[PDB]
Amino acid sequence: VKQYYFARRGETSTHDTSLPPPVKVLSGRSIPLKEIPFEATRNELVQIYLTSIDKLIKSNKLNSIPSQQIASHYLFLRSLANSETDGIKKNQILSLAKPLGTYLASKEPHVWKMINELIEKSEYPIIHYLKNNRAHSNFMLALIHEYHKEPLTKNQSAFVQKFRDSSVFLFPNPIYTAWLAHSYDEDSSFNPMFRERLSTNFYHSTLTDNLLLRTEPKEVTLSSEHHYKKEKGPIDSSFRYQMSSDRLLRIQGRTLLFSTPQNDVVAVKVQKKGEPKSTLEEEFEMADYLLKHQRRLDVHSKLPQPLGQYSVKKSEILEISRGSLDTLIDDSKDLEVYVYKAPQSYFTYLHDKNQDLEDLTASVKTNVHDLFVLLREGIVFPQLADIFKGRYQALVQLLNVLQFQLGRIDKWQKAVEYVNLRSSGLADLGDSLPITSLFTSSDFTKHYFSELLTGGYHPTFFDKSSGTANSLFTGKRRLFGNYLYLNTIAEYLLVIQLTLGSYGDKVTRDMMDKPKKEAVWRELANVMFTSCAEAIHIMTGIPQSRALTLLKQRANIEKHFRQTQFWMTPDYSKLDEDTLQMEQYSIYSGEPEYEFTDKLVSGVGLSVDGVHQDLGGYNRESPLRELEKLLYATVTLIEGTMQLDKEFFKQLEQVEKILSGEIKTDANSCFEAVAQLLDLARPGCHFQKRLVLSYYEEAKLKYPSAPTDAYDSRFQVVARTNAAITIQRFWREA
Amino acid sequence: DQLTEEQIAEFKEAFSLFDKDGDGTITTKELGTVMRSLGQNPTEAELQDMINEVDADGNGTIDFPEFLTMMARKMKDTDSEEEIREAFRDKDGNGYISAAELRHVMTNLGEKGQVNYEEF
Ligand SMILES: [Ca+2]
Repeated sequence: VKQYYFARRGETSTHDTSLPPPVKVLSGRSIPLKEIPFEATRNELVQIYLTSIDKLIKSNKLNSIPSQQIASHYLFLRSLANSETDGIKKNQILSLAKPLGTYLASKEPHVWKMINELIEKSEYPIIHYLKNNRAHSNFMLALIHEYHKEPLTKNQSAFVQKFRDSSVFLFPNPIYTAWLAHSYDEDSSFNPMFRERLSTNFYHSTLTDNLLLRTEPKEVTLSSEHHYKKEKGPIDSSFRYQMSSDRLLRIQGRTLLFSTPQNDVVAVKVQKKGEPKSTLEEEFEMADYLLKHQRRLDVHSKLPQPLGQYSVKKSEILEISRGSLDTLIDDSKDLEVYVYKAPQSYFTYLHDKNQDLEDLTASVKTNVHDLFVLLREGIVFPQLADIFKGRYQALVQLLNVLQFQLGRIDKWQKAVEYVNLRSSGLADLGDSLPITSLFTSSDFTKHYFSELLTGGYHPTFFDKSSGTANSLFTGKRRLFGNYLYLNTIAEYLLVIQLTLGSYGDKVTRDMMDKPKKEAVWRELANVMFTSCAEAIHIMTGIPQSRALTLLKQRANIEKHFRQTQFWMTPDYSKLDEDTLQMEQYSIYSGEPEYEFTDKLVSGVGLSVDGVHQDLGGYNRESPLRELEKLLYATVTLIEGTMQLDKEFFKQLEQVEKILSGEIKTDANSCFEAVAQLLDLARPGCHFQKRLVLSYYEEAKLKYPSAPTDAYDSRFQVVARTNAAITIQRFWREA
Repeated sequence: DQLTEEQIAEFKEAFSLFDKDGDGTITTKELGTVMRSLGQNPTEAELQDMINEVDADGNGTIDFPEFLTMMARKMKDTDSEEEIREAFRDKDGNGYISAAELRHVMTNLGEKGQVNYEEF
């Protein structure tokens, strides 16, 4: 039967609808918060960069400049020239590029041969030239600073201060998106980290921020039959489960668990101290909604059967529960309850030490699957875990100014203690949220993301003349839903991580064999990376096999295994300033050790309350650095792919209009359009390149007597690859 | 299901890439180019299962065995090697079958270059 989603993803003019007035009040005076537009400011810097190329040509200082940075200049010029639509602005760039090409051809003949092999392969050669550490050399700002001998406008200063680290941040939209997608490819050594004068700078969050500010504000529409839109009648609770004290198994929080002859469980969940009746109804109807649609959503969790939602006397409840070891229920005499039937596995949390590694990975794979399948359906779960307004932010550097890294996580094992991920799959689905609530000024986003919705102040943003504070950050009021989306993907995967970390710390303690615990933690790090790749594949359709490879180009599973083992066990607590300083070297191996001045508590580790381990020092960041690299590599693969595919299809429409005669132009500009479309195909995805090969061949029919010498080489590579695939799909014999 | 796993991976990728609203369904006016990116270029692919009016991935996949179990692979296979033969009618350049391209498990020979098909 049918399988599809009740949510449609579109676009909207702005998310800046009925948000807080963009004002910061400081010491009685109210300061308006104004946006520094990203595209206008970036385009200005390119025009400044172009005029500085001219001045460099006119100074005859072309020998005073290393050959590697003339190639970047030249290659970026020829890339910018192909990205520009009209032929006249394309000739100002080519006119600027020609002297740099004449000097290299004459005074640097080897670099000329190498970059010409790049020019023949792609139409944005600079993106392949910067698939390595050359991306850390900001050749454009160097040139501007050297030959634009005039102070930059305040907006231009703000931009470079925020995007110091790489010249890619100045690239026009299609070139930046293509570089960022290909920076994960198999032949790329680029990693967003570089060592300054013995200082190490990480800027992976800058990659995501520079991309998000080029995005259009997303909007999600839920159909009329969606759970949060279709009006259903009342809930029929005409059967009453009859509670007996001998049949009760266990008391889990505010839910009583009863035995049945069929070895499953009848659970009756009682009203919390301050929960209204409608919350337990919503849990009823959501369980009903998921059951009806399990086949259409391919839900893997074993969903409970909702049986009744009705009121009972408090006299009756406390008489039944007088036996076991048991506060969190309402004042007196009449308590609405929610009664449901569920397997026994629905009540074992996913961090239970009593799971073999085999059921653990299968259970995580079930939970990970349904979290993101349900995110596409338009349902988000903001309360998977008490991960604590004081709520933790998975991508904190995109949602605030002045923040730089993931903060400390307090009592981290207690934060997933009652996590809503079980062996059966997802659980406690009543406290959910429509995805449209991340894209609007709901009560959720107003309380938890006030800074992102207001606009952001900082003393260096304040301009004494106009009385306003200006920043790139205020520009995200128009886009804030795009941030909360990626932050939601990230905090799903953070909770998976803490769940795996809880399981790992409980299995490894009361265990002696040192290799048998490094095998467990290495397998958990593999579970965590696989989980990230399954999320990418559910959100983008990239095969999870290739999503894994692109993930491990960016995030190091070896470092992640060792950091998790180090910081989520209490073993480092039995150490001194000298032994751990040399054990921190093994888990970072090129990077600054985790600096902290707290006094450790024995048997626990870092602890503010002395009893439960935290993940990080008091007002310091989290020590799981590869985890934050992994979360950002994941959201950047997801959003970067979506952006690349939009750019791919916007150029596909141009090629089709050139072929059908709807845009009358010559043959060279036709082959330019097709080759440009090849650069926008996903890394490692062949059918996209096969499609572009099909268009190239039809262009050779519309313009039969046109030279293809500039393009035959790159499309023959796609032809030979396509031919090989059909031969290797003939291993119908092992 | 008459289709092995390296095909539904490409089909699910291509279906996902061309469903621009994240629906789970693609319009009739788009699977033409989805078709073109996969290899099959027909003119009228109608009489389909119209119960949903567009198609699911479920409908999309099962339609393809109606199309690739009908594609005689021998003609898809000679041009596959007419492509790698520059002159008419090799063994080392074929060693690139996967030494650069793809799956590189336990290759074979017949050298003495290769000439024509061999299905077995
Ligand atoms: Ca759709």
